[PDB]
Amino acid sequence: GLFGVLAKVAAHGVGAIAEHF
Repeated sequence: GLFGVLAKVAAHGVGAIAEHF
């Protein structure tokens, strides 16, 4: 069930987060 929802987060980068710093 969540096996497909968790992976989505693992495929995400650090674009907006980088701008936060």
